[PDB]
Parts: sequence; C-alpha cells; structure tokens
Amino acid sequence: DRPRFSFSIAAREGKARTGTIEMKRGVIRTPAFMPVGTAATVKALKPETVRATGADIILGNTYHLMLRPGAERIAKLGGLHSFMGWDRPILTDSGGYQVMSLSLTKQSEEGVTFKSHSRHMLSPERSIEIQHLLGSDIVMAFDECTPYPATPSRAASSMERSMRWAKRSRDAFDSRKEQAENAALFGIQQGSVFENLRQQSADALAEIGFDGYAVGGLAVGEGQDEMFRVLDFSVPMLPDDKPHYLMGVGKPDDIVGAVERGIDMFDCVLPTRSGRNGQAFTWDGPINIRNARFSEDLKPLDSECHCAVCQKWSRAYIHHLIRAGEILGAMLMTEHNIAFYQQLMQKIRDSISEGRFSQFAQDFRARYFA
Amino acid sequence: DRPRFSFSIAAREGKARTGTIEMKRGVIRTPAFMPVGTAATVKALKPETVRATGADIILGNTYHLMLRPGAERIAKLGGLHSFMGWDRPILTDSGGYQVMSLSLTKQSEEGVTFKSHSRHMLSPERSIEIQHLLGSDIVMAFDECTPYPATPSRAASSMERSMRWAKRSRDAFDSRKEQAENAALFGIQQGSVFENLRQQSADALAEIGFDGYAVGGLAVGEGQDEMFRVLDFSVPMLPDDKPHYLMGVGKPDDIVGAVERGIDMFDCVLPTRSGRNGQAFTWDGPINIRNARFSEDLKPLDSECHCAVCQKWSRAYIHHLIRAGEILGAMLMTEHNIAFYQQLMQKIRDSISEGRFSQFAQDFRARYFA
Ligand SMILES: Nc1nc2cc3nc(NCCc4ccc(CCO)cc4)[nH]c3cc2c(=O)[nH]1
Ligand SMILES: Nc1nc2cc3nc(NCCc4ccc(CCO)cc4)[nH]c3cc2c(=O)[nH]1
Ligand SMILES: [Cl-]
Ligand SMILES: [Cl-]
Ligand SMILES: [Zn+2]
Ligand SMILES: [Zn+2]
Repeated sequence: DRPRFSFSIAAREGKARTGTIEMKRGVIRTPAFMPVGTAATVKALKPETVRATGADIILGNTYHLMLRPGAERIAKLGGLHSFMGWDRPILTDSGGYQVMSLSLTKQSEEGVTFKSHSRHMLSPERSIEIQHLLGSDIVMAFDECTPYPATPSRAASSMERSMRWAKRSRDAFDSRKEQAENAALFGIQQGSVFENLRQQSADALAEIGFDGYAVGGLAVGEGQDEMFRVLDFSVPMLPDDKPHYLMGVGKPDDIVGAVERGIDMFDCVLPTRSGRNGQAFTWDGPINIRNARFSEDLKPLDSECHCAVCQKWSRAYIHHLIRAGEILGAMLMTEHNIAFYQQLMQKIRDSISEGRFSQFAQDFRARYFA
Repeated sequence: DRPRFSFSIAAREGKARTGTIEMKRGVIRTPAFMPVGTAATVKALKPETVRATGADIILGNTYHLMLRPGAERIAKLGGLHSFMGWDRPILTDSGGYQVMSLSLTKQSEEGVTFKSHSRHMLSPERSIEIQHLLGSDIVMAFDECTPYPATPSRAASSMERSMRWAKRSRDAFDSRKEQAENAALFGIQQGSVFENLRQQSADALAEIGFDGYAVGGLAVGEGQDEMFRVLDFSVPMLPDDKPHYLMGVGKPDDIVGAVERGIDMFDCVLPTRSGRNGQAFTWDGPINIRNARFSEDLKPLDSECHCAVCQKWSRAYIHHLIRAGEILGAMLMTEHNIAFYQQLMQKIRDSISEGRFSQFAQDFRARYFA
C-alpha cells in the first residue's frame, strides 16, 4: 500500500523539478495542476471526466463547504470523496483566503467570525477540524492572505499572525490521530512582496515542519512581473525536499514561469470559470468562442489538443452553445480547458524529465504570444 | 444497408404494438421516447450520454434552429447530425406549434410570419426546406396546432387549413429528390377534441399518404381524461401499418395510457426541463430533490434504476447540487430522468412482446400512484 505521504523528485532542470507525491488515495505527478471543485463539484464535469483529462488531485474549499452543505453533514454522509464521487486525493484550502474574499468579518488572534454570503467561525482548530470532517488528503494550514499592496509593517504583523496560526494548525492536525496518520499538512508562506518577511515566514514554517509548503499571498493583484520577482527569492527559502504549492495560479504562462522558479503544484479557477464564460485555451493563446469569427469555423478549439471535445465538436458548434447559454457549452468548454491545462502539465513534466524544459518554456511562449 | 423507412410490428396486445422503424441512420424501437434537443442539444447531455440511456432517436425544432444558429448555417456546416454529434435518426417538428407558442404573428393561408423571441417566415414549403437543410430523418408536415378549447367551427377551419398544408408539405418533400429518397415524412392529424373532425383529418392524411401519422393538437391543456378520450377514437382512424406519434406527450402515466391506445412514438421536454428544476422520476412517482427530506438521503434517485447516476451518486449529493445551482446537478438529474423514460419504454416494449402489457400498466399505476 502507498504511504501517507512521500514526495520523490525524479528529475531537475535549474530550479524546476518533476516527480511524484504518493498518498493513500493515489499518486500525484508533479508539477501538478489541481482543478478547483469548490462546492464539491468541478463545475460542469463528472469526476470521471475530470480524471479522464489527466487530473490526479482536485481542490476543495473549507469556506464554501462549511456553509453548504456543511462539514458535519458531509462527514455524516461518508466524507467528501464518497459524497462527490472522486476517490483520488483532494487538497482543501483552509478558508483563510475565501472568508476575507467572499464574506462582514471580525478578525482577531483567535480566528475570523463572519456572515455567510448566518454567523460562522473559523480558526486554526476549526479549519483543521472541518478539513478532517471532509476527509481531505492534503490539509492546508489556516492562514491570513495579506491584502496587496501591504505596507511592510502590516505585512509583518499579518505574517506573524499566520505563523502563530501555522503552529496551531500543526498541533490541531497532530492531535487528531486518524487525520495525522492518513492526511498530509501543508504550511503557507506569507510576507507579501518583502524578501525579509518571506524569509522569516519560511524559517518559521520549516521550524514547525510540514509535508509541503505553499507560497501564499500572491495572485492578489500584483501582476506577473512582481509575482515572478517574489517567487525568485521566495521559493528557494522553502525546503527543497518537499512540494512547493503556488496558491491560485494561474494562466498557462504563469504556470510555466512558476515551474521555472521551483513550483510543483497549482490550482486555479481560470480554466473552469473562464471556460463557462467562453474563453478557450489553445497553444496559440486564448480565444473567445463567442466571437462571431467562430460561427462557421469547423476546426476544433485547438488544433493539437487530444481531448474528447476537440476530437468531436467544432468551434462553430461550441460558439452556438455558449451564445445560446446551453449547459453543454459550459460542459465542453470546461472539459477542453481542463484537458489543455493537464496537457500543459504533461509537457512540462516530460520536458523537465528530458532536460529540455528551458527550450519548452521558450517555444511555448513564442507560440502562445505570437 | 437499411431502407429509407420500414415500420414492422413484431407484437400486439389490444391496441398496443411493439416493433421497429428501420431508417438509414438507425433502428428505432417502438414504442419510442424521443428526448428533446430543441437547440441542437439535449440540454445538459452529451449525445453519447443520450445514446447510453437507450434513446434511438431525438427531436429537433425547425422554429428554434431557423432562428439560432440558422438552417442555412447548419447546412453549410454539414447538417444537424454532424453539427451536434448525433449520428442516429432525428425527427424535426415543423414549426407549426412553436411559432404560435413562442413568438407577434401574422397567420394566413400562405403560412405564418413572425417576430423572433427580426422578422421570419414559415410555410409548408419553407418548413420542409428548413428540415431538409437540417438533414432531418423524420420530417413533420407543417401544420396548425389548434388552440384549446376550440369551437367546432374554429377547429374545423383550422383542421382544413392544416390538411391543405399537409398536401403542400407532401409535395414540397417529394419535389426534393435527396430528401424524398433519404428521409421520411409524417402527417399530423388535427380536429381538436371532435370525433368527426378527427375522422376528416385522418381521411385527408391517408389520402395524401405519409410514412407515419402524428396525433397533433393534444397536450394543449385538455388534461389526461380528455386526451385519452380523444385518443380512444382518434388513433384507430390512422393507418394501422404506419407509426402513430403523439406529439408533446408526456408524463410516464400519459405514455402508458397512450400506448394502451395505439401510440408508437412520444416526445416531451418534461424529463429534461423538470430534471433541471429538481424533479426526478421514480417507480414510486416523482420526487423533488430540492426537498429538505433528501439532504441526508444516501439512496439513489430511484431504487431500481440502472442508470449511471443511480449507480454512483446519492439523493443527498444531487440535492446539494440542485440547491446550489450547480451545472452537475442539471446533468445528473437529466441523465437519470431520460434513462428512466427509456427504461419505461423498454418495459413497455418487453411487456407487449410478452403479452403482459395490460398487467404491466396496472402494476405500474398502482405503484407510481401509491
Ligand atoms: N489559504 C490561502 N489561500 C489562498 C488562495 C489564493 N488564491 C489566489 N489567487 C486567485 C486569483 C484568481 C481569481 C479568479 C480567477 C478566474 C477569473 O476568471 C483566477 C485567479 N491567491 C491566493 C492566496 C491564498 C493564500 O495566501 N492563502
Ligand atoms: N407540429 C405540431 N407540434 C406539436 C407539438 C406539441 N407539443 C405539445 N405538448 C407539449 C406540452 C408540454 C409543455 C411543457 C412541458 C414541460 C414542463 O416542465 C411538457 C409538455 N402539443 C403539441 C402539439 C403539436 C401539434 O399539433 N403540431
Ligand atoms: Cl470555477
Ligand atoms: Cl428541455
Ligand atoms: Zn481540446
Ligand atoms: Zn437513475
């Protein structure tokens, strides 16, 4: 049987790595993209379709699920895996970001109280407990995603609180034997865009010790240049021998650049959400299928894509569906976009394994931005 | 290779029949239920899923498709089958009903002019042409669905116009060699609830000659007792050796009773539309999955149903999805309901074949209405 958690690096090129995370519910190939399944569904896809695209792991959200249908309810029903019909690993975000994004809130050292978008509470202890009730495989520490921009003083105070919360998260996780034995716990680095704070945060997290390390506090409006600048110094601060997870990222070019900077895991609502809105990813860049120019275009969404959508339906048909507001339009766009993202990750993994990732990155960018 | 059209009756019980329609694109088992795919999609289902439920044929709509994406456009793109990815037979309604249901309208002996829900025109000739452009396998005559209730005088005048239009439809269809050689044409009986008018309509249609005969002008608010009363005398008026198609029907009990009265084909938006709205069909009657009583119900939608939805997901999960407005909720409810309808048709076919349909009808009703 597979271990609770084992990350092995099979090949490297510069800062980029490729390998596998073994967990009880399955193997995760890295660098990995996690489709987002916020409300116990990857929107518009059956789990079998999510798997068919190549996904090894999906993301769920503590915040959304605690509100609807409820964490205790999901536990009573057998846990998130059984509930939604996905039997492979699930990573759950801790709520620290979504509560401040979507909720009225009252923040304190204890945690956050908030009104549902009914009053609810999150704290390191309650967040870890909810993730336990869901039966999450990768549990995220409860943190605070510092707003951007942040002054150095505010970024420091925020980061310091997150580090205290990281320790509380660690202890809550460890105190629950079943969770400690079957799931993994990732810490989340904060510190805004400031190198010294990022270093202090990395040091605090490494002292506590986690199974993996997320770079939090990015993809919050800073833009790619700044994000990459922060990754340049932040990722090397994390333990080399554990996965590095960049939360909420991102566009295909964001992913490529982040892998170049040592990131192993990603999640983003972009392929699903923008798919439903008519944006299809292609190797020649994104297209908006609603555009009149596609009304009689018999080509598939992308000329090379191996997904079932591109094997069977035309741009013209999908254009019609999206224009008409048809559910099948959302389904097809989403399946294609998630498949595209997985094919991107596969090309990244293969190119690193073959020592030609730098060339892949260059070729990818040249064509995607042509 | 299969013929253009051949209807064979394999077994009978009272007025009920079971058999097959062979067409170039496939075999249709009768009695048949046709999922509705109004805008070139059976809402929330891939065509492969529609087929997996057991459907042999689906319905499309002249009215909707002529408006969006356009009949000429679909022809340019290779026809409706290629466009939507359904390679089996498609029946298209002629527009005669939907124009008056959904459109401002100007009616005359020539046809109907209307404003899109841009000005458009339908006539027997244009309707048949549109169905040709779509590449329909079963083409419906362009008719007028008489409003209910109707006075005998108005019902007669309406029916008479429909019969003149039936002849024009016949001639338009026959004048187009490719269509005449590859598709079938069904006439539509009118006459409201009046036996003498139904007889005159049947006589007119039989004199013209069609590949099949629809009972039109029902499922327009008359209710089941009245519908059944009209079927009692109307169906025997139609040629015995051709299919009998009851347009727009209906609930499971409507279907059973109509088969008892000699109907071979059905279409209805109920399983798809009401599925999206949270209504699931079961052998113990419909349930509304949104009801709080299902929030922790681990049972499948129906206890016996063989569909993929009932094999994998709980009422509790689907309840959550529908409550949350999740697309997967629409997908799962729709697949189950269409599968239920097909299982109903299979049970009907098997019971007629075995000479126990009367008993099936009785047992079905006893349990469904318990
Ligand atoms: N616990 C925790 N979770 C996070 C989630 C995040 N998600 C982001 N970025 C998401 C931004 C994002 C928003 C919308 C769209 C789709 C538009 O069609 C894509 C990306 N940054 C994030 C930071 C954190 C963080 O520090 N801590
Ligand atoms: N050409 C032609 N087409 C028709 C379509 C019809 N469709 C009906 N009934 C449909 C009624 C109907 C409407 C909505 C729902 C779903 C609610 O969730 C179910 C049934 N009667 C009909 C009569 C005719 C007719 O004479 N001629
Ligand atoms: Cl999404
Ligand atoms: Cl529908
Ligand atoms: Zn594709
Ligand atoms: Zn079912």
